[PDB]
Amino acid sequence: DIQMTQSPSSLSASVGDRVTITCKASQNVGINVAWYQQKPGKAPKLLISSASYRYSGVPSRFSGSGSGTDFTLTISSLQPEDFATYFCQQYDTYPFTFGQGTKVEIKRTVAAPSVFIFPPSDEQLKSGTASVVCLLNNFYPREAKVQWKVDNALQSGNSQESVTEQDSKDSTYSLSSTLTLSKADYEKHKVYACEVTHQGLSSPVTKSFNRGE
Amino acid sequence: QVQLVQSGAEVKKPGESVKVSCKASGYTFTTYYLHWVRQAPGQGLEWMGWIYPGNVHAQYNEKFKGRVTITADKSTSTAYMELSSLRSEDTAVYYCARSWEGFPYWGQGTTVTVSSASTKGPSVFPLAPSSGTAALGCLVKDYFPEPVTVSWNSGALTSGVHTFPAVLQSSGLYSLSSVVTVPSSSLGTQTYICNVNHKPSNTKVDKKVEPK
Ligand SMILES: [Zn+2]
Ligand SMILES: [Zn+2]
Repeated sequence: DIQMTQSPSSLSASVGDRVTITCKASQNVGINVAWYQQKPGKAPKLLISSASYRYSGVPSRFSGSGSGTDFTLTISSLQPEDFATYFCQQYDTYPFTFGQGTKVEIKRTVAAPSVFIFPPSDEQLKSGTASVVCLLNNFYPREAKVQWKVDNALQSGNSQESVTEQDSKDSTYSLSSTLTLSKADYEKHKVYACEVTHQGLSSPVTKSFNRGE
Repeated sequence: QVQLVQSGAEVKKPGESVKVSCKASGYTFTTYYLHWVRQAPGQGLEWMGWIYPGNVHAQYNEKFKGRVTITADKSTSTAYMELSSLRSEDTAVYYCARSWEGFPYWGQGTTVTVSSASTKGPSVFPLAPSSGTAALGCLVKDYFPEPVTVSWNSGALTSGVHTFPAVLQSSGLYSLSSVVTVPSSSLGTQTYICNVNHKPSNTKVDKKVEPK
């Protein structure tokens, strides 16, 4: 089967910027390549067919080029509606195969997160488990390190993170990190802390609490 | 207007089969190939097969090892994809798509969840404001299947609200938090209630979140 490999996997750009996404096929696929745009919750939308032909109605700022193994999608001047994930596909040979996608996100100025920590609620504790939640609010860029410490000891393997899509108002991200323990384990320790490292912070910021106030 | 309309979300146990429909309209059904493609994190977009309704010939991606059957009813301009011997890795959004130098037209997608888990409504726990902006929220925990809906103050409160994507826990149940940032000065006067609905379990919960 033919592997379609896109480069880069993600990029940050501003409105008006020229954007270039490349796709390398593992073997020749002629010009039987299509490009798509996909937004969250929606099916992909066809942009380019037969490597270089805009599909009916697609704006002239989108163009495709290439043949054989090397393909390029260009957006000559990025518009607000163009922030999305883009995919290549070959239909030269079976099975048809797709690239992994390239996410085009909005560039903005660095913004440090506000950090908040939430102990487990008395309600949850009644029920045998303890979740501790660390919130990072409205930061940019997406890259952030969130480290849990319990009685000053670094944790591993007992937290999960979730991140929002870029905010439609300010183009920032928000992120939750949730530490889950048994109530029995939770009650064995005093200090719960999340430490956040981000480009916008001059040094890491720690939010912590003492169990049971 | 070419339209492809698929059947609704499905939840299946491993070993079961799922059959998804794709109702085609606005064109001559017998003259285009209709394909099936799926999407899930980690494998990405994956082509499954096609049917040509003119003669009901079908061809499949060999990777599915005969688990996929695509059929078409010419009398109703409807195509069907059946996927048998389901595994958790078959959890994905399934699309039908009409072919012509690529895929110009797609159905809306059908979510199929494959899990050993049983339907369960969420526990809803407050994330109390404690420590001029305060953060508060609700932890919506241990439900199956997706989705849940969360609102604040019956939808009156939308500014500063972040409802995080669900994460699948090792238990096979989902969890998420919804948070909102508000003026610290509102905490004594303004009531904050998260409204959580989980339709598969008939769960509708309103949890008042108060300072601790
Ligand atoms: Zn300890
Ligand atoms: Zn926020």
